[PDB]
Amino acid sequence: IKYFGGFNFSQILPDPSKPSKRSPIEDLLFNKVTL
Amino acid sequence: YTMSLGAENSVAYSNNSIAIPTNFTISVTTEILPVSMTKTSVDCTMYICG
Ligand SMILES: *[C@@H]1O[C@H](CO)[C@@H](O[C@@H]2O[C@H](CO)[C@@H](O)[C@H](O)[C@H]2NC(C)=O)[C@H](O)[C@H]1NC(C)=O
Ligand SMILES: *[C@@H]1O[C@H](CO)[C@@H](O[C@@H]2O[C@H](CO)[C@@H](O)[C@H](O)[C@H]2NC(C)=O)[C@H](O)[C@H]1NC(C)=O
Ligand SMILES: *[C@@H]1O[C@H](CO)[C@@H](O)[C@H](O)[C@H]1NC(C)=O
Repeated sequence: IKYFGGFNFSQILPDPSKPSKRSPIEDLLFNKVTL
Repeated sequence: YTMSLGAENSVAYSNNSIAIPTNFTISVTTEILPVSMTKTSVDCTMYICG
């Protein structure tokens, strides 16, 4: 359960839905960097 | 073996639960830091030329 007193953390917490266990912010950073 | 980061531990976070230490432990940890290197000086005409 993630009821942090009303503080929403889904943006930075890891998201298990995607195959890679990375947060939406981390995934945005990864896609924004081209190797 | 594949690298293992550490022991997976889960904290019983709740909306009314607090953990407070009843004791402590005076931990003394050592920390090493280099400060200076060996002081050297050369001379070409004797190094470069015999
Ligand atoms: C935390 O924020 C995320 C978005 O940053 C919320 O996810 C959105 O939820 C709305 C429903 O209100 C949907 O319409 C959006 O499509 C969702 N976006 C994403 C990226 O999932 C989430 O519901 C919020 N959770 C809490 C508990 O506040
Ligand atoms: C806090 O921890 C210390 C040890 O880290 C406890 O002191 C020990 O107490 C036991 C008795 O239960 C003795 O057998 C040990 O020899 C003690 N150790 C030392 C280093 O003195 C101390 O009792 C703990 N605090 C409380 C309130 O129990
Ligand atoms: C503590 O946890 C839940 C998390 O959603 C919180 O909403 C509620 O106040 C507490 N639990 C219940 C069901 O009372």
